[PDB]
Amino acid sequence: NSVPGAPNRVSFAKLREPLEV
Amino acid sequence: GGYDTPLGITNPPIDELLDRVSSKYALVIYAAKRARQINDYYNQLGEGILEYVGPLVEPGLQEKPLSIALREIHADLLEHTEG
Amino acid sequence: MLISQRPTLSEDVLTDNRSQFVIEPLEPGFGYTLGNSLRRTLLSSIPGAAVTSIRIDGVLHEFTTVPGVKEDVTEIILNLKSLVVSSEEDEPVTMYLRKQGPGEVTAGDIVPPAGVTVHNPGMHIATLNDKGKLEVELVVERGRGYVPAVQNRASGAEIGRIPVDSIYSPVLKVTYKVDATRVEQRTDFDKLILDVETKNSISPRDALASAGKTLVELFGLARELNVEAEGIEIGPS
Amino acid sequence: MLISQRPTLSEDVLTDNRSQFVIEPLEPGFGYTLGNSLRRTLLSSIPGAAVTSIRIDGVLHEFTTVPGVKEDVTEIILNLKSLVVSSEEDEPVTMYLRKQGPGEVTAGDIVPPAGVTVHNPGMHIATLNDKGKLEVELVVERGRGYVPAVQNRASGAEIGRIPVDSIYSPVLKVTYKVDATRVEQRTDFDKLILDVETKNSISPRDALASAGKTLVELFGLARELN
Amino acid sequence: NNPLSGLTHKRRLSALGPGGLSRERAGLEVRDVHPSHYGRMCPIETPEGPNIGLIGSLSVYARVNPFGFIETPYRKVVDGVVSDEIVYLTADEEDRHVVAQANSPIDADGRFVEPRVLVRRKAGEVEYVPSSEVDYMDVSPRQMVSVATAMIPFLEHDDANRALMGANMQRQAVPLVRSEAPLVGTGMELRAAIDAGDVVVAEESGVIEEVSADYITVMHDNGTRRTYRMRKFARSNHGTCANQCPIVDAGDRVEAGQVIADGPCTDDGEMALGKNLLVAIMPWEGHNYEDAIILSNRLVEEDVLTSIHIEEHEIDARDTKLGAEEITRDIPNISDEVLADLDE
Amino acid sequence: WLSAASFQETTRVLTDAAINCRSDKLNGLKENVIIGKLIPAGTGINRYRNIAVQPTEEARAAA
Amino acid sequence: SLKVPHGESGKVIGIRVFSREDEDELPAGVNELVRVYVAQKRKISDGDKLAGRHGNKGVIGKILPVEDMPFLADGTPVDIILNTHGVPRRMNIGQILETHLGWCAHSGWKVDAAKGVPDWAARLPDELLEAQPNAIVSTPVFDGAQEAELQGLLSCTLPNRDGDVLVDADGKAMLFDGRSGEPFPYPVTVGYMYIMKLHHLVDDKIHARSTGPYSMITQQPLGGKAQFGGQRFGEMECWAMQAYGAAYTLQELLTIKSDDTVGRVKVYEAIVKGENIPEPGIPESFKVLLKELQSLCLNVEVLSSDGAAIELREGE
Amino acid sequence: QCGLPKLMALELFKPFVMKRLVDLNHAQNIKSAKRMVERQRPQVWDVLEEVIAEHPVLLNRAPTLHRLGIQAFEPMLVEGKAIQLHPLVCEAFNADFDGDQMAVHLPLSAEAQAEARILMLSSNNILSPASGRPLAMPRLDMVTGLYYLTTEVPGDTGEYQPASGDHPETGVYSSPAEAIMAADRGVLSVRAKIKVRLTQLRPPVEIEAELFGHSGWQPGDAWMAETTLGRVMFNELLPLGYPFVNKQMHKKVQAAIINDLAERYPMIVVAQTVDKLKDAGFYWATRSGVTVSMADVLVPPRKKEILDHYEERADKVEKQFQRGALNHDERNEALVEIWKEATDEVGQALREHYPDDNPIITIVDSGATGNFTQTRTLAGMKGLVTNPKGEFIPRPVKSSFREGLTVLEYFINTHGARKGLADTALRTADSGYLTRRLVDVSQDVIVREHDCQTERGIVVELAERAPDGTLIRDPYIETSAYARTLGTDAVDEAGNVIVERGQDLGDPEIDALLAAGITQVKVRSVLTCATSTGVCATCYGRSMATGKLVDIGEAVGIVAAQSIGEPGTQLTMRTDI
RNA sequence: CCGAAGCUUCGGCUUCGGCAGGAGAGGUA
Ligand SMILES: [Mg+2]
Ligand SMILES: [Zn+2]
Repeated sequence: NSVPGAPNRVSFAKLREPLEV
Repeated sequence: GGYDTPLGITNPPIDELLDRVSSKYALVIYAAKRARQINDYYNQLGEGILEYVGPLVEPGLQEKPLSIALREIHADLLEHTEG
Repeated sequence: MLISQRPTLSEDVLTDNRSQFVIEPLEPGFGYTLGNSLRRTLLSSIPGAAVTSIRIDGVLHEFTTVPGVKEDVTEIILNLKSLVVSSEEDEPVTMYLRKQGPGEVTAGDIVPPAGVTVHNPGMHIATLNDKGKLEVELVVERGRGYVPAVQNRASGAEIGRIPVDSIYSPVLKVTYKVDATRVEQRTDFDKLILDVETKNSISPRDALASAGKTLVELFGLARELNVEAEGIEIGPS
Repeated sequence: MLISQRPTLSEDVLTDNRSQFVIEPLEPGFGYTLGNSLRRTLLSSIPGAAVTSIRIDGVLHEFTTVPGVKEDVTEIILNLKSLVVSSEEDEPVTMYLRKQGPGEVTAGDIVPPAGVTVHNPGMHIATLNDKGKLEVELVVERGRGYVPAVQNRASGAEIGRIPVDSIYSPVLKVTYKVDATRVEQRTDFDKLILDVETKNSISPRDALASAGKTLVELFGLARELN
Repeated sequence: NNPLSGLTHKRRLSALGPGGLSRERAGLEVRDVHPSHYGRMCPIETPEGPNIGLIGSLSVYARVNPFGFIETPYRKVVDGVVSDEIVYLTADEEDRHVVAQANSPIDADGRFVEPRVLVRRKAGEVEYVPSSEVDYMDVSPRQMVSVATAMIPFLEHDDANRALMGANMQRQAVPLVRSEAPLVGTGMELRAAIDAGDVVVAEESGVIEEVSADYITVMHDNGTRRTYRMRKFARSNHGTCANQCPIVDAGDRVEAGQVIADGPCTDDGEMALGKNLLVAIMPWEGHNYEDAIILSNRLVEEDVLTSIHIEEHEIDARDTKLGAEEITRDIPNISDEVLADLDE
Repeated sequence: WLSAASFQETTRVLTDAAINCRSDKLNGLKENVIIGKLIPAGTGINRYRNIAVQPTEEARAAA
Repeated sequence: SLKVPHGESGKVIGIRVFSREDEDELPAGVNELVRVYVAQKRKISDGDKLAGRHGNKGVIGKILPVEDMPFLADGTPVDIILNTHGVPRRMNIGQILETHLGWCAHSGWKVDAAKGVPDWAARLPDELLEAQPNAIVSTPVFDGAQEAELQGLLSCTLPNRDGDVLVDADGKAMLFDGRSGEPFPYPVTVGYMYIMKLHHLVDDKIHARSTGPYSMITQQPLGGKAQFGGQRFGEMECWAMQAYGAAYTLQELLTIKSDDTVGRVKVYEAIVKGENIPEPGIPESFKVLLKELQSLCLNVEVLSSDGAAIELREGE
Repeated sequence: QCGLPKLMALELFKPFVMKRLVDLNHAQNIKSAKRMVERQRPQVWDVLEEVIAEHPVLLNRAPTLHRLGIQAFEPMLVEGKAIQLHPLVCEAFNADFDGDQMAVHLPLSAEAQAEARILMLSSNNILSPASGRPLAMPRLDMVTGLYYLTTEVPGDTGEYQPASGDHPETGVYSSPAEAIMAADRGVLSVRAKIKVRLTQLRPPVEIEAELFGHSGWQPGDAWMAETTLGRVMFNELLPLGYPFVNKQMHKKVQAAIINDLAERYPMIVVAQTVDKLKDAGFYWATRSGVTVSMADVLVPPRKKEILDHYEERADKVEKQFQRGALNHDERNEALVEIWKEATDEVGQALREHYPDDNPIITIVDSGATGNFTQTRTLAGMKGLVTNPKGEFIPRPVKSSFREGLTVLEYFINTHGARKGLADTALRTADSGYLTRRLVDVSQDVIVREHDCQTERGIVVELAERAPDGTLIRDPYIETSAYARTLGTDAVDEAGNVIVERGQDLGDPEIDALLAAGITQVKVRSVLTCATSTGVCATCYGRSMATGKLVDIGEAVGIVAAQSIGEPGTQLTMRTDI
């Protein structure tokens, strides 16, 4: 995500993030 | 004893080699002084006349003189005095 | 193709009923293809004969003691299960045992029918020292392997018969091991060592020859699919 | 009570590459050892054919690139490692590959001589644009097992030659399953089912024959005691 | 050795040097995890020998003051509701506030579910106070770890000592001739490869015009054409191979920031340092006794784990007080059999 | 002084030995190791180092 | 002539020549420069170090043929075997969870929702209720897949070509023995794990020497592998020799193999000719020490049994 | 035996190969042989198999903390570039297999070869020289393999039943071979109790006395055994005249058997016996089904109830602190003691739930590896942790590693996991200096004579009596009274003498002394020797490594220093004297 | 001591040619 062309890697995360590294 | 046959470097068994000597420090010198005599006999026989005695027991095909010395010691064919 | 190093088989004899065979130098990995199949074929494919049932009078409802002898039924059964018997007729045969008076009774007092032989006449079965009588009926068949007790629900064909385990196989114990050898410069070749101990009826050298004849025909079905298939040749001896 | 019935063999056909073989009856305890012996023989010592070296034009070593081609020589070799070939001669044979212009190079572009065939004519080798061309020569031999690359300095060859690892085994996957009848009355037997899958270079009923010949010849060194 | 080690080298905080400490004088109290390291230094990634605790790594969200003090962000909470305003705090300002924990249940509106939450008080004290007096909250659960420690799946199930080795040994991997991405990952592997810089990305948007094994030509929308070259079989500082390969077609549309070419330890833009293998957990005849490993032969016949190493040799031709050394094929001391591989 | 100079504080022991004009008898393990001689322990002691071995009379006569 | 060092090989892939006359920067005093690049391809072998992401680490003990390896019910061999005695006592149980999830990701799964979403899958997203073979997933560092989710996914995986499920709900499978043919008596854990190759290879650590270059001040063997050096026999290794009672091994190790210049040649001649090894002389480091001590204005002398200092310099 | 790479043995044995190459007419001069050897021509791979025959080498690993860091083996040529080491010498070398390296050395003369072959051979150095305990013993995988085999499972396949009424005993076997043939068919399990007729195995003492009485001519005398098959196949590995054991092989029992064999038999049968115990251990470890999965790690059934019950008291203490009744110190001391009981209760609840055949239980219950603290940490709760200063934190870690810690629990868990890693490195450098200082002072103590004929000695406690009148054996008697020489005869109640002056104190002498009402004894010690230089053999006593009196010329001052200094890296400080 | 080249009676003789120390940083057991 947030990168134009990237592999689709599904995630188990349950929390959202308000900041980007 | 009731052991199986030893193979390679563990022949003859050392628990019988230590019954002919006073300690484990005299066996080293005993064997290492008989081996030099055997080597001197081998390396002086093809050239001239020597004074040493050849292997008192039958050797193998290509056997080290230390093994022959140990086999002679185990067969009760030698004698030594301590310093 | 050619193997380029033909294996050979050698024999070392330890006893009249024991040996130790060596096969080398086997190609890498071929010491495990041979060992397990050879051991299983030796142990459970050679036919033989053994006692399958007994019938001792005076012991009908309970089996704990028999009046007359110094042993119990279990020890008598164990003594009988160690009998080396060779039989020729395929149908089951029946023999009788009758020894009277004080004194031990051995395996020599069996008077077998014509067609069945006993190879250990000097074996102790029981001792009679209480002015008793012994009368045992034995049934002997032929087969192969180790067949456990066959609990028969005859209910009328027999009332005091006792089924026992049958050891048909003339071979008793087999074990094997695999080691490594060097040929020219390549190490990690193979070497197979087989230890076999048999009964008195057969010799350990004949057992190997009889366990290599039923294995050639077993893999002879696979090579009947195509007569020519470019296998791996071994060359003449 | 000794069973006189002898084992039989029968083949069931599933696909041009798979088959099933049923062996029965067997002694109660046979079936795993026999199946494992057959599987060990099939997976190791079946003769075949493979490619031992290649040579490209304008290329000296394998750590380089060809102008106009999207893959370097290392990836081209790794792609050629999946070629399935069949041969009948006992001497090395050489094929050829010529291409020019845009398009895609597949294994169907390789022209073999007589006695050599390619069984995988739809595999990807390389891809060229409007300014590239490929010229490769391959050497096909016969053998068995897996042998590594033979250095060209130890065989007296030119600089442009590239040795390549060879895998001669034509068998893909083998497995077995045993169904055991252990009913009472002490009349027991085993049934064996084998599955063989190959690489289209050989039939599933020919690898079994090769293994059978090998095992029959090997087990005959004990029956000589007669 | 690989892109991860290069990225990690540039993010190292060192406690030694001309003005700091010594490997012999330093004791046991300067090598401890202070409660003020939360969000500024990684407590796990550190050397294993005599430099344990004297070298550390910066955390992912940390940043440096104009004075030299490391900051870290927090989310301000008011009236028991978490807001979305980020404030950066230094270690001297966050000890006067109650800071909540990253793993805290938050409803749709933003109110804590649990009546009481685990917080951090003044002197790094852990307490169980209720969700009505807190003043700040963490930004993410991975706020306190570095870039190599955030690449271990199921980290919370591992001890600290083993996770230390796991993070240290990811920087010693070698590049293989073919790469493949993990089946199970963490999501940090995509931005740990773009930021390292061993890939090629597009600086503008356009369509691909020509692709070969060593160059890619991109035509921009305005008219300008840009060409990118590749490093084929280049030697790194440690003798490994650094090779770049294109992963685009001849008619694709490319957006700015898209990855155009792969790299040493990269698979389609994401870092790949190993391979996926089928495992069995069992003892086997004593061949895997005391940390040994048993492998298969399919890993040698199929080039699964194979690497290329390059070496470099030099020589110099100079003058002398008796003449001048010269490089030539003519040597009057040795035979003609060993002078066959030389040119003119 | 040879065994103490190789342990610690070489300068102090060397200075005191020089002032006192000490003499070393070379009768220890460390000194015999340093100068290159047989250590006085194990097989390096007099009883074991001077063993004389010759074949017995009967064995010599037989062969 | 520049020659390839000891124990190196490989093809030549590049040459870079610098000259003085063609306007190239060069150090003063030199005329021409040349660099040669040599490359090789290295496979895996015994002694090479492997690793995982959780702390697993070991060297390769054996490499086995694919027919000697445990295999699944359809004939699939395994690729690597790891021991079970090292996991519980080191508290890294993340590797077993990784193998479980890796098997589920490789095989692919599908959660049934005919009677509504199951109770264990309430918090799963809607795109994680179905997956394709060889799918890639992501479990963040402190917020990832729970254990109810793993336990429930282990019982939803898809079958293979034939309608068989090899790994049951516990993550364990029945394997056959590739050397004897019989099945293993108990189920074994199977899965997929991520293995990396570490830069500690055995080909760069093997070394041996009989004789070679020697030093200048103290004529002992050189040090290091690039200079064909020897191995140190330190102080702690002499205490073991002295505690064993080995008075001749230590003496030979300290004189005729390190420093005895005149005995080094005679030992080689005796070994080649097959005669007896000679008697050790006196080491050179002792003489170097004496000449060092004499330069600090110290009058150190070696006496005899009756005074009359020995010369200790040979020469006659 | 060891395994040596071909390319290393070729370089180590160069002149020995050159002499043989010239001798066998394979070359003309020494230079020709040198060139042929250096070029690795295919003629040099056959002489390097009788050149290296019966020529020992020395293997060394650093640090060398004691004598057994150097040992002599017999080389064998293998394929590869790594050295192969026996599994049973790793305890003496302290070597795992995750990247270690060792060095090789070659003896040259006849004296060095004899010393390596006689004094340093690995099969001669089995007993530890500091305590006399065996070092080459089964461990880890072998212990599990040998503990699975000798275990009796009630209610198994084909076990013995006391059948009566319509059929015989059904489960008596006439030989071990018949039992093996039955077990190859699936009828009988290895771990099922049976009755088998044994012939070549020596019966236990009580059975032998009851049956044969005068003597058991075990070559051909038959008895009856009520045991399993695994126990028979285990006892077929011990020597011929060793009485039947019939017990489950915990590691302590294996150590006891090995020690008895070492003390009552020659040193060659012990070396031949350990090598065949290792084979069976390795064979049966792989067929025991020890494996790790997520389903093998169980959890306590009622963790939440216990944790809530112990949380209520903590909140009560907090309320008391808030009402100004306790200070900070009392509050922390109360919370710590409250939370130190929940860990014990959770541990007991966890222990009461695991079946005894679980893989995680049978690795720690068999003595192979691990504790139960680790098993409680992995599946129960971690408990209390310590801050960087060294004091407990009043808040516990309620989650196991099987459920996963949170961010704060994981962060505060790292305070104490770094202190150990940081002080181990300081301990390693603090112990080497102590060893170097101890070696130098005691470097001139050597056994010089056989007996000084002195009369002094020291007094040894040797057990004390209870008020009732029953003796209590001294807890520390193996390291203070065993292996010593008496100075005066031991008399009792003005009667005869049980042992005489100048006798070693083994276990028979010790029990004979104890079963006669003797506590104080006088022994001969090195502290009171009359010898001018060094010590005498009688005062020192018995050598721990060999089990007999000492040899004139042994260096006993270095063995003591090494024995004291070697266990210096496992001495953790007490967490002010 | 090694190499090249001559004499060589086969033991060897003769000509020419040739060297290896410190400091700092990182890492493995
Ligand atoms: Mg280690
Ligand atoms: Zn004394």
